[PDB]
Amino acid sequence: MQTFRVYRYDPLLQDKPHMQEFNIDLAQCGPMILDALIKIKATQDSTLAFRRSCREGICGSCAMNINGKNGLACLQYIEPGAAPIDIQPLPHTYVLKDLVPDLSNFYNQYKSIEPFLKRRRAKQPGEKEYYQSIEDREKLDGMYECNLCACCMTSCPSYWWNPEYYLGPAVLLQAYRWIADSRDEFTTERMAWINDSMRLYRCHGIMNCTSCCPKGLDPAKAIAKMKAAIAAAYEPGWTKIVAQESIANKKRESGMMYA
Amino acid sequence: AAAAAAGYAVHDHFYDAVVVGAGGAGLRAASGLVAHGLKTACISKVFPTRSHTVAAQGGINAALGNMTEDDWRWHAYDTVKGSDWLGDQDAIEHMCRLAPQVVLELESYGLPFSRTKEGKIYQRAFGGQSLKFGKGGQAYRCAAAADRTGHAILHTLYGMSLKYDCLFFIEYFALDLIMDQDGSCKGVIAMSMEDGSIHRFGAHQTVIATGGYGRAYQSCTSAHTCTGDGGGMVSRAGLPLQDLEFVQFHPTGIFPAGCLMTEGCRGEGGILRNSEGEPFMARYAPTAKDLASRDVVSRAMTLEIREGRGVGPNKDHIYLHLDHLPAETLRERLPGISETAKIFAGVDVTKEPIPVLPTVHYNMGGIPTNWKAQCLNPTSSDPNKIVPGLLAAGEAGSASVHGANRLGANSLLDLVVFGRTAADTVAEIVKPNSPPVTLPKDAGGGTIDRFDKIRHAKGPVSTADLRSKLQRTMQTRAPVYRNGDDLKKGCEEVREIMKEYKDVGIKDRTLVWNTDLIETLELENLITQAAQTIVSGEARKESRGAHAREDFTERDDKKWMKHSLSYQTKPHVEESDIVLKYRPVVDQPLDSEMHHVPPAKRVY
Ligand SMILES: *Cc1cc2c(cc1C)nc1c(=O)[nH]c(=O)nc-1n2C[C@H](O)[C@H](O)[C@H](O)COP(=O)(O)OP(=O)(O)OC[C@H]1O[C@@H](n2cnc3c(N)ncnc32)[C@H](O)[C@@H]1O
Ligand code: SF4
Ligand code: F3S
Ligand code: FES
Ligand SMILES: [K+]
Repeated sequence: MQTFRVYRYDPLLQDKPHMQEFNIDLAQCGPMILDALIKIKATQDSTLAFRRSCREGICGSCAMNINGKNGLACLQYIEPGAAPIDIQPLPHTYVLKDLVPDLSNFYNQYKSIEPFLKRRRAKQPGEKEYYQSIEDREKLDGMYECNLCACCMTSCPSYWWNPEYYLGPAVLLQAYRWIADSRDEFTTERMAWINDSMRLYRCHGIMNCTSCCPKGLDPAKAIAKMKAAIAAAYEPGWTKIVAQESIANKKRESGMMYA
Repeated sequence: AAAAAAGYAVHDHFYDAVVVGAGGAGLRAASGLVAHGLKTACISKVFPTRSHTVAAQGGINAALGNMTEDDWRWHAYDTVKGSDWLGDQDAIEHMCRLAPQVVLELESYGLPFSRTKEGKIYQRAFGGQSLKFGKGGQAYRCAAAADRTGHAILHTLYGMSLKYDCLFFIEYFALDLIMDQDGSCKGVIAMSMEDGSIHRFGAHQTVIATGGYGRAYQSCTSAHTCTGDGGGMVSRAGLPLQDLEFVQFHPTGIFPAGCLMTEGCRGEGGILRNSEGEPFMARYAPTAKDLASRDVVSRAMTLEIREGRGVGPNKDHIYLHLDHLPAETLRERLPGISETAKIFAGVDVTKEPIPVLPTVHYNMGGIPTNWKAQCLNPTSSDPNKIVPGLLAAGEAGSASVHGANRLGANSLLDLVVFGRTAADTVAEIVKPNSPPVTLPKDAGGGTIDRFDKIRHAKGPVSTADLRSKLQRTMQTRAPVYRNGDDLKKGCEEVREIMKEYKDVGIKDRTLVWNTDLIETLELENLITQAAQTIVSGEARKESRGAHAREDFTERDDKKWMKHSLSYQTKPHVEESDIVLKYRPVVDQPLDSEMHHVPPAKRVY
């Protein structure tokens, strides 16, 4: 009979958020935390709200804060004990309801890095796949598996303080993924844009992003590599490069973009 | 905008096209429509990257020829055989002839495919694929990206949609379609789960790119979000659904978690063994033991456990042995399976067998569609009659490319091909700039009333209890091996569960992220589709593809080579009956480039 304290907020009453304690028999519940939450909703309090889809850790929708550390509920294990298992929303996020965070800023920041392949020449008619060696494909190994759970984001003390100026670990790793993709031909443009004091150099190497990553990725290592590459490759003309690309995006629609 | 229907704040949007769904099929359709210069919106219940397409692992089939010599026509023959001559050969040709182009386009947008020694895309062996129209050997057509080919595709298609600047309405749950009196879809009526407002999207052409209804069974590989919402919308519009009896059980699903182990595991050397330690799959489908069609493998596994040669303390499952394969290949080609096993099963792939059992995975049925992805409302004289303003794509749609059994790595191909086709078809119908659609006067009235009636529902039964009842009945009354007696019992039970939805009650009465209400609206969709599945299956007195009746163990081409159309009599699930009609299968290929694959034996 484990005790599960869960954060609760009603967006309509707008009463101060509180932790409600539930008792669940682990014998009739699945090993993972998400199973306990589903059981609570099914049996005791159906009002409980939380995001969940894949159940196998791949969608990245069940990101929560369990006993202090961020994680995905579907991959997290229930750890029985006298101490209540405290489940709260993602740290320093606006709570839409109960355990459902507001990750709209995270989605916007990602759209900013323009995560789509860019090439100077359009695929000539009669052309097959763009060549990439096995070794080049190996470079993109630990970076293309990010499920956007947003745990590393909501674990960085620097994203807690400057959420609207710092891109955050996940977005920065994704930017390195596109700066490291041999097929992309806009390496300099991407590095010039990311070379900003607020966007990139707000990372102080806390390493909370790597510790909490549910997919076992290392966003901290990627940001360190991206900072070294930028420092070595900087040229006086980078600012003009950013401006020219901004002119190219003049007719784009209203949303975050390279500028 | 601003209106007030039945006390609810109703916003009005007037686009040229609306796409319900942001999964593989929906992201592709939207990018295509925007690329054609048409004003479009894309509604989704979840952030597009969290759709079930992300959980795909195997890959997409294309006759790229990177591993061995290949022809699309050979891929087309394999699909016809796999469909057990229930799929349309017109649509199969269109899909197979475009598979090379579609896959290369995805690479052109940055899809991180696995690579060969020459810098080309690596292709893996999958079940049901051959060369030289069956006279050759195993065909390596499944362009994979490690064990994460879905994550790759969905992320890349989202990037493409960002590049084209697609208007996305994220976390909006679609409720119904804004049908006209004449019988034409004029858009959709949705709700925002973040603001609580009702939105009436009005479009000239609507694309239903929802997923399947796999969460209607107790054990599934589907996501909790897979409730078949677009099928319910069509059924509540009075339009038909097709081939709902053909539910695919994937041979290998982790026991009892219900997770999916990629068919690529077997396609890279994995062997299924029993209590006797025998690779039993050689007895059934001898030429392709473990790489047989998913329906043959599943039936073989079920019979083996039934015969007593099952593994485990309860002798309830089967073992998949990947331990003999090289550790590097496991780490390189099957990187994701290993971790999932270590967690949900506690197995070390390199040293131990994985417990597996056949589990519901995909649904070959869906909205009837033609080869242009236009939804059909067949009539006795016009079996190909199309709903004027409606299109469908993805698992939600049933163009019958997959027929009675889907070949692995063909669904992700159907997402890209038919999403693209749907965008092309709308482009011809709706011009880039067009006068705005005239939403009918009482647009949403019924939907708002039902939403309010369900919002303020105070009946005895709970949504969760009713869902568990339905999931139990489907799992027990429509298993891998179906019998007519159980199918009849179940058909009575699902009808009772239908009239029990009138007693459902919810405790939360808010409109912002009211999961209780959303889940009850989803249960309505799940009930109607699950009902049509049982009714259609009991009515089919043959054994084709995934539908395996013990009473009738043989295919009946003479009297059962037909598509099965189900209709919900009344818009309310607690006031309706499931009527069944039939429409003929399209057997002639659309061009002469491919020949008609005559109906034949499917031994594998
Ligand atoms: C379940 C599955 C499927 C699968 C697979 C592995 C698993 C575990 N592996 C595959 C493979 O290796 N090779 C292959 O060819 N196919 C494989 N599949 C099949 C495929 O992934 C599924 O069939 C998939 O579901 C098809 O994609 P589709 O785009 O049609 O659907 P989706 O990914 O489930 O997303 C649908 C979207 O619609 C939204 N939605 C749902 N209801 C609504 C409402 N009411 N309003 C608005 N939007 C709605 C969903 O949120 C989702 O975004
Ligand atoms: S880096 Fe890790 S924690 Fe951050 S979004 Fe990607 S998978 Fe999630
Ligand atoms: S915790 Fe934050 S400061 Fe950098 S090392 Fe990780 S993104
Ligand atoms: S439910 Fe998908 S990551 Fe947990
Ligand atoms: K590059």
